[PDB]
Amino acid sequence: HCPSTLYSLAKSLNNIASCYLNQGITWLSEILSVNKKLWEKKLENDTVYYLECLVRRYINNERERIRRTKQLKQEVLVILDFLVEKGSVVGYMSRENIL
Amino acid sequence: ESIDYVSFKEKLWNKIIVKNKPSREQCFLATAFQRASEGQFFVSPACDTGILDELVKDGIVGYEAAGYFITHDIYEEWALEKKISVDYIRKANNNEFFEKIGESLPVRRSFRNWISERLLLDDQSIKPFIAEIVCGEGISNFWKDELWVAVLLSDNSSIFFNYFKRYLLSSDQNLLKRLTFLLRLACKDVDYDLLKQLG
Repeated sequence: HCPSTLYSLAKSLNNIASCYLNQGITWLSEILSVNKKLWEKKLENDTVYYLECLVRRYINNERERIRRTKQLKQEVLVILDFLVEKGSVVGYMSRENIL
Repeated sequence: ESIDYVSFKEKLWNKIIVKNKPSREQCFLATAFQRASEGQFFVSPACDTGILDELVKDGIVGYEAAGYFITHDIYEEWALEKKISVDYIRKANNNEFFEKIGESLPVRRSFRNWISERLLLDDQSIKPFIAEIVCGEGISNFWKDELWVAVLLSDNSSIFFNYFKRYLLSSDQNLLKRLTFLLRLACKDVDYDLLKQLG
């Protein structure tokens, strides 16, 4: 529930903790789907930028498995609709690619 | 002095049951699951309009005035294991999977066989699934017991004690006690050599 947590995980998974990316998608999707007030609170700077990088890097590797597997697709779409809610062009185009 | 069981299983499924029609495989899977779900020997399946007659002429399915039934037991076990694989591929979350497959005793045996085979073939995707089950909540305890029986019967068994050490020890040894109960109940076999020596 602390927004500093979401910021820290998004920044870490992009460089120093990059070796956990496949599991990090689960951790982030969980945080965003349970803690509803994060959709309305003010975020730390660059949070959206790091999330854009993570999701775009994951889909580039995992495209076929995401298309063929319901649970992975639902987990990814939770981050993408959060990004589109905040007005991300990159998130929007990524949904139109996944569908 | 042993058989290549996987090749034998593959040849028999593809050449006897499927042949070349998807509609045959769909009909057979639905028939076996309906028997195991309703607790019935004779059933009336909702197949496509001529497939049960083709399976009766092949001798896989039998007919009597009370309904249709399956001739050999080994094929019914194999059908339930494939059905579990499909429900695993299509699930949204683990709780929905355990709700989908039901809870009757033939299904529990089929689940235990399926886990044991994934462990033997070293499919690493099962390890997160196992960890999610062993750590998770809301899942009824008898599913965890079937999983631990599968582990205790598998040659891999020692690895899991290295992974779950703190979980085994710290929680008042409660799981370790259940392991001894399951071990003494399920993991035993008849000693026909000693019976021969006793006459």
